[PDB]
Parts: sequence; C-alpha cells; structure tokens
Amino acid sequence: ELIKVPTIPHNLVLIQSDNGKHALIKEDLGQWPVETGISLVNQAGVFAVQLANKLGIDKPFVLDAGSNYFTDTSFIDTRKYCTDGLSPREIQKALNRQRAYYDRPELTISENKTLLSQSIIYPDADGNDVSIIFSGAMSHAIFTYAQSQWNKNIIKLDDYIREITLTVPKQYRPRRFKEIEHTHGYVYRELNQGSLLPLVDANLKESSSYYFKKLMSSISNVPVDARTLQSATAALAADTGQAVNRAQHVSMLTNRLTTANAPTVRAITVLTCMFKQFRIGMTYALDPNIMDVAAATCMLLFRPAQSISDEQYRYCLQTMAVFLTNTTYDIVNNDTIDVLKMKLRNQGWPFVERYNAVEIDMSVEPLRSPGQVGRYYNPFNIDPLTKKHVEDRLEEFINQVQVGRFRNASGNAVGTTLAAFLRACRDKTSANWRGYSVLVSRYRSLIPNELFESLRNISGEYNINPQDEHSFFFALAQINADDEFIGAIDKESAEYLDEYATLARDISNSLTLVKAAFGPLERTSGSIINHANNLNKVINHVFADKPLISETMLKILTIDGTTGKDGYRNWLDKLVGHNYPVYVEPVVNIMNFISARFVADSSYFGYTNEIMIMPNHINVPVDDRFGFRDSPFCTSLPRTIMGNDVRRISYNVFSMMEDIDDVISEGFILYDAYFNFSYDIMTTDGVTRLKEDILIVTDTGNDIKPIHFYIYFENRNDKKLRYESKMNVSYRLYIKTPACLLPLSDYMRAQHDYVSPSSSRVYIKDPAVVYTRS
Amino acid sequence: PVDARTLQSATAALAADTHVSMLTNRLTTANAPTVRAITVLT
Repeated sequence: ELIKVPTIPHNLVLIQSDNGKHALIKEDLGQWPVETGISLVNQAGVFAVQLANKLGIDKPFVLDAGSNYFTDTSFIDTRKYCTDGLSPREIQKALNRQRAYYDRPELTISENKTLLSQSIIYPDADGNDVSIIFSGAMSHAIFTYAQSQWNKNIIKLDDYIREITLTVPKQYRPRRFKEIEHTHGYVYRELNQGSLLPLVDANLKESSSYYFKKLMSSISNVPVDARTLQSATAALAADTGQAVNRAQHVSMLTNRLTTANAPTVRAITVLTCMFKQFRIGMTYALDPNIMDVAAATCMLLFRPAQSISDEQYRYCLQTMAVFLTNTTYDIVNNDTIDVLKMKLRNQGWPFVERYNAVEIDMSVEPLRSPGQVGRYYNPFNIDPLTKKHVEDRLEEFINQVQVGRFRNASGNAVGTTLAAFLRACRDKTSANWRGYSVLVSRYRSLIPNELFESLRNISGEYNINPQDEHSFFFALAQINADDEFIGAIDKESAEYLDEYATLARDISNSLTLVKAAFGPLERTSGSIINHANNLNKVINHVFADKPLISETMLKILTIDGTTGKDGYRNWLDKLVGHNYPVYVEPVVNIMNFISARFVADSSYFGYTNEIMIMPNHINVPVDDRFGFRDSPFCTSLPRTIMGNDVRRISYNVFSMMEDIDDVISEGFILYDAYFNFSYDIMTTDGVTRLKEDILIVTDTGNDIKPIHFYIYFENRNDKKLRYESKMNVSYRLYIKTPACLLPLSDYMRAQHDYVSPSSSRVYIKDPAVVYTRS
Repeated sequence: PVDARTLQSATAALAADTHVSMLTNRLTTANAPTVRAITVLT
C-alpha cells in the first residue's frame, strides 16, 4: 500500500546570537558514531536504513503537498505561498535583527514580499505541483532520489491490465472498473518475477516432498461418484464362469478388490500427468500370481510412459514372464528388455510395450512464467482427437490373450480371466477419462513451469501396491465437481500465488546476504575455521527477533525434521559462489545512495578524516565567516604553516609513541582514523574551548578523548575574553568546517524544489481483473 | 554429548520416506565417541 506524505521533511534550524551580529542555518540530520578497523561501507548500511526511517522514505510513498498553501491578501498577488520548509518569516526576523545591530534601516515594504514570496507552489505542465522551499542540501538529495526510485513501480492501471491479460482464464467473470479509475488510475506493483530455482536446485528432495504432499492432500479430497461394482463383478463372474465350490484364478483377482486406498491412488494419477517426470513404481510379491500380471498390465497400458522408468519396465516384464512364460526369477535376471519381449510374444502375450502420453496445451499462460506455454499429459494414454486408447489395435490384442494358452496346455482359464478383466478396465477408462483430464488441468494451473521442469520423485513415498492398481482401474469412479470443491480450488489458488511470491522474496534476500557476508573458501584450516565461525554469527543474527526468512521456506527446509536454524545454514552453504542473477530493487538503490553520501560527506553526520592539534601561540587560517571566537573550523586543513609542510601522523603510530611530548610542541595532523566529534553553538559571547582534555597518556598508549566543542560568538572589544583565550588555553584542536552550516547571507542556497504528483490520480488497492463465478 | 532425539528424528523421517524395520531397530548409538575418536585419528 502506498503512503501519502503530507509535509516535506525539511531539517533546517536557524541559530542567531543575542546581539544579532551573526546568524547561521544548520542541517541537523542527527549524529552517528563511526568506528575504525572495520570497513566503513558496512557501517554505513545500518545508518542508511535508520536515516530512511527518519525521513519517512523507506516505505513506498508519493508526495502530497499540493494542498499546503495560502494566498496573500493583496489583489494582484495571485501566487500560492507555500507553508512548508523553513518559514520565510523566520529568515525575515533574523535579517531584521541583523540590520538593527549595524544601525541600518529595517527591510523595506518592497523588500519584504520579495523575501516572503520565495516559497511558492506553482503548477507544472503535466498537472503536477512544484513546491519551492528552504531545505537542507542532503535532505533534498535523498528525498528527490527516493521519489524517483519509487515512481518506477507506479504505473497506469491500463498498463497493468496489458501485462496480465495473458494469464486470465476464460471461466471468470470480468471486472467492471469505474470510468474515473480508467482515466486517472494508478497502481503500485513490482512486476519483477523471482525465479524459484535456487531453492529447488539445491534442495530437490525437500522441495519435491513438500509440494507433492500438499498437492496430494487436495486431490485426495475431490468428490467422486458412488456406484456399486456388483454389476461389473457379475459381468466378470459370468464371463469366467466362476463357481463357489472350485478354485479358479478369477477368485484370486475378485478376492482382493479393495477400494480403501482409492483416493491416494487417484492423487498419484493426477501427479503423473501434472509433471514432466513423476516416476512411480510398484513392488510385486515374491511369488507372482494372477494379480501381479493384471496389475503390471494395468500400469503399462494406462499410465504415461514418462512416469515409468527403464528399470521399472524391466521389472514389470520379468514379473509377467515369470507367471505366464512360467520361468523362475533367477532365469530372467540377466535377460534384457528385448529378450523378455520376445519370450512373452512367442508365448502369446502382446502387452509388452509402453505407450507415450499425448500432451494437451493449456488455454492460458501459466502463473509466474511469462511468454511460455503450458502442457500436461492426457490421462490414461487416450488421444483427445480420437477419444481412444493410443493403441488402435487394443481390441484384437485382448482377443489374442483370451485364446492364448498361458500356465496350462489345456483350457483358457488364465487367458479368459485376464482378457475379461481388461475388457472392463478399458471400458472404465474410456468412459471416465474426461473427468480426470479436467482435474489434471485444474491442478496443473497452480504449479509454475520451473516446478514443472524441476520437481522429481526421489523419496519414493508415492508407491502403489499391486492390489491398488487393479482395484483402481476395475472400480474407476467418475469425478464429480461439486460447487464446494470448485470453491475450494479457488481458495487454494490464492495462497499458492502468495506462497510462491513470499518464496521469491526470501530467495532474493538470501542471495544478497550470501554475496556480502561470505567469500571464497581455500583448502587451509584457517579458511575453514573462518567460514565456520562467521556463518554461525550470521545465522544467529538472521533468526534473532523477527526472522529474515518467512515461515513458508522454513516448512520446506524442515520437511525432513531438521531444525529450521540448521536447515537454513545448510542451504546457505550451497548458495555461496552462486552466479544466479538478482535484480536490484528500488529499496536497495535507496540505501546505496545514502551509503555513498555518508562516506562522501562525513561532516553532515559527525565524523572527520583528520584533526589538527597545534600550540596556541601559532596562528592558523580559520573560517571567519560565522564570527565565532577562536573558530575551531578551517576551510581546509592547512598544507603549509610558517613555510613548512604540516606533519602528518597516523593514529596507530601516534598511540605507539613515547616522544609525544616532543612532537606536540611543533603541532601535527592525525589521520588514518575516523574521529567522532560534536559541538554546541551558544548564542552568548564566551571562550570557545573543548569539553575535556585533548589526549590521555597511559603506559600502554595514547588516545584522543571525545571531542565536544563549546563554540561561542566573538565580540572584538572584550579584553577579559581576549586575555582568557590567549593565556588560559594553551592548545587548540582544528577540524574541517562542517558542510551543514550555512551563513545567513547565503540563505538563497538553501532554496530547493520538490514535485508532488497530480491530485486527480486515484489509487487502486486491488487491481484484480476477474471475479469468482459464485 | 550424544542426543538420542537426533537418532529418533532421523529414523522417523526415513521410515516415512520408505518397511524399514530391517535396520532401523538395529541402530544403536552406544559406541559413538569411540568411532569419532578413530575418525579423527585416521
């Protein structure tokens, strides 16, 4: 959601002495401690975020400052006087006090509204409003840049509809938008798509297990019709001539028709048609019987070929050859597929081939996949064009099996039972395939193309017992889509999009952290130990307070029972050294700009590169613009004093010394450190002096005490103060003049402009273009 | 120190992944420190 900022955040504060002889404007912008020995860019990152909070920049926003204005009472003056920034009245009072001290006349009537009308609101050509006010240099730069970065995502509503017009299905009622929203509508949206590949590639077993289980959970809850299989059993019984007082093979098939595990097999069937390669397998009994041959034939006929592996194919052929060709398992252990194919065919069994599954293209573009076409396998290897099984020769193959003599020379007991069984199985599939085809289409729409191409069956938890194969196809049920289930799918499609979205952000955050936190690993004990300790510190920080990663990924990473903290640490290991492309977001750009300005302009935030310590009896050039008494600031650090280059000493060497008494008498410049400092400008006239001593000398080293300046204004004819400064104070400290200060005479430089967009724009919170049917 | 919860969690996870009572019951963590001593030495 966008935020309207009502007031421009100026930071200027004006300080003036009691006499009014001097005045200056300052940009506070806070004061921040900076350390040494640690890289400054890393320290600038945390301060940059805190600065954005101070300016109200961090969250997406648009400026609303058009309404803040007033009009002067004069007839001619139709200008829109602004009410933001440093008020021109405050500047007018400061100048009038300044003119009083010099005994000059006060500002003229004509000069008053020249000054008072500098802050204006004027319209722009594009309908926007431009606000000109007195603001700080740093505040203007950061706020203007933040507005530019956020405005990229703010796009017209009609543009958004064009980008999502491909993914909208044809079964949802179109949304009607008000005419105002069409002409003057804008939407804040991030149109980047984050790939889920880093999570899936590194963690294939965990990601596949999480998605298959949730998908299986929904499919198992689908309604189905309830039709008794007594009619099918009677047809099977009559064809086989089943008797109560005999032992036939039809009894063994009939005995174990269990439909208890039907919903799980139904879910497995949809999963095979959903994904490119969802391999399933079954383990047959030690001594195969009429069921295993019936179950094995059912898999080969009515399952996608891509879902059957080469090893599983040979295993099914071996089981059929054992029962029909009547040979031991050890005999056909080394037999190839072709050898097993030939032995079965000579016996009279032709169902020795796997059949590919015809692919049906999706009607609309899949989610999280731009410019791509979806596809899924049609269930039961049925050609949509011909509404038949792929093998057009199935009917004669069934007859061939029935006349074939397997497991016995006299009688067709084995052949008739299997052929009569496959008659019903083919009839059931040829009637109920349309419902399963729609069900696969609904669930395939949830998964993206990357998950379609990557997810693989690894855990092997989705295995089907031979009893379930022959009972599922014999007792196949029509899929009935109740309104409750239709509504339930609409609910599931909601969080699937939301959970995909939150995973993309979590990966992008994780990839960015890895690049900066860690580096390459060598083959030494030192490098290994450094990685072990550093990574533990990172993993402890991310999980402290609010975790950086949402609970959505934690569920994926903990699917094996591993603790979430350990799961993320192991994933961060594989992510080091990645070449995965990450797109710089608007927020990342904003912090980098502040980080650059923090390093470039160190005076705004309260630290300096170098300081100077010189004896009082040496006169150095100082900044006399502000009129401070013994001004502690310099325009630049003097290169040469008294014709000799000023000595430069680094901080570490300075702390290390014992002749510190010999070098202070000549003066020096301390560099190679970040000197935090502070000052308090006072309106009265007094001695400018440091708050504590300059340096502390111990038996270990020499350190510089904290720098706090008590700056006072200067009056030339104050003999008491002149003697005090020259005599009492013996040593002085000098730093570069802070850039935040600005003399009152140069107040025109504080003028800055801001752009607040048109007030005719309306913002659409929910840009969805379709309505649920019911 | 050796924690028996890690063994139980690993057995539970692998039991659901694939019966597994052929080796799952035979797993005992009694001699863990000695084997760790040999691993470091090797």
